Amino acid sequence: SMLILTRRVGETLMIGDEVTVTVLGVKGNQVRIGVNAPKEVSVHREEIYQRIQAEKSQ
Amino acid sequence: GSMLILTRRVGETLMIGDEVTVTVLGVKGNQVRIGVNAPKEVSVHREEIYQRIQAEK
Repeated sequence: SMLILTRRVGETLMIGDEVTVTVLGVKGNQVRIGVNAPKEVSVHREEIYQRIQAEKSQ
Repeated sequence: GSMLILTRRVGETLMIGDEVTVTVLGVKGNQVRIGVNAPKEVSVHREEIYQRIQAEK
C-alpha cells in the first residue's frame, strides 16, 4: 500500500532507522530532494534503477 | 551516511534500496504531495512528529 502525505520545503520524512528524505525546494513542478542514507543503502532515480535491474539479470 | 541531492518532477520516482520508492505526486506552492511505498515492517515518519514521540519517551 502507498503512504500518501504532504511535506513542505524544509520538512523531512524518516524511512526506517537511518534514511531521511528532505524537500529542499520547489521550482514549478520540480522538487529538489535531499536523501541521506547509510553507505550500504543505494539511492537511484527510477530511470537508473530500472537499468540496474536489467543488468543484474545476467 | 551519505547525502544525495537530486531533482524529481511530479510523477517521477526514486528508489531507496530494493524495497522502497518515493514518488512526487504533486506540488502546491511550497508543499509537495509524496507517495511512499515501503514494506510493512519499515516505519515511515514525519520527522517533527517522530521527535515529539521520542521526547515523550
